[PDB]
Amino acid sequence: MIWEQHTVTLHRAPGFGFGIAISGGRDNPHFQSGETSIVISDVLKGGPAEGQLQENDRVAMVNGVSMDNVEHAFAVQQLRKSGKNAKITIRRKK
Repeated sequence: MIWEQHTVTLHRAPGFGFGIAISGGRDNPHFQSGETSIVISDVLKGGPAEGQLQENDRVAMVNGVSMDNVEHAFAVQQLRKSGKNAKITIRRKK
């Protein structure tokens, strides 16, 4: 089995944010298995991330900051604090 890794720079659209929601984290595992990966849980239809990220995608980094085994509030924190641009590294189970 194989994962696929690439980076995207999401361009903020005021009123819409970066157009993604995330679940997962040290304290809020998305997975039955107990895996703590921060997970792309939704992409706003036609939003800043449409056609670039997908649901159940896994987040490794946000703005050069590793999302390895972090608390959920910490990942959100990194998105919120971005500028006009949020660089996001992902891993896809495809």
